[PDB]
Amino acid sequence: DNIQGITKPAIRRLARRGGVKRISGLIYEEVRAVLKSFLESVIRDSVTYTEHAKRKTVTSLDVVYALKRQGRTLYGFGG
DNA sequence: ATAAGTCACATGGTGCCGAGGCCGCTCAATTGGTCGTAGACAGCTCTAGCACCGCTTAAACGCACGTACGCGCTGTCCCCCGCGTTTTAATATTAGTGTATTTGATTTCCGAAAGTTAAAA
Repeated sequence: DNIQGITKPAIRRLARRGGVKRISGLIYEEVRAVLKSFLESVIRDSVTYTEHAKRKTVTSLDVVYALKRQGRTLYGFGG
């Protein structure tokens, strides 16, 4: 629906940051696959956090929290 | 001439206006003091260590050597992209409503604490 919004030139630019200088196609659609997996996992964690807080605004507190839970502590925004 | 009197003078004092000078109330967390209990300890004994020999022959290392194997080789297939181009959708602006959070006053909630005792190798 909008995973295509993460588009092939955009992931090309990501891969320029990655240091590549040749990239085939199917790389692209599966980069969308891995991004889907990452987003849904962390989103589920933050969602569970807020809904246990009986709130309905998943919040950066719960996002940095879900990230630390996933094992990677994004860092700079409180936390 | 002088007691009465008017008069102006001279000083009194009373009233109001800032204003710079002390003061009053509160909350931080210190430190003062004090109970009661973790902590280090006080004789201690015995654990599994870790040597300390004293064997054996099971691994193991080299001695040989051999296919397997690698590693660039090499025609060539192929694919990625560097752009060039049209698209194309990503800007990033307002917006009010529609809960989302939210912070008061409770107001029950419930388990830590204090008995009392069940159970327990």
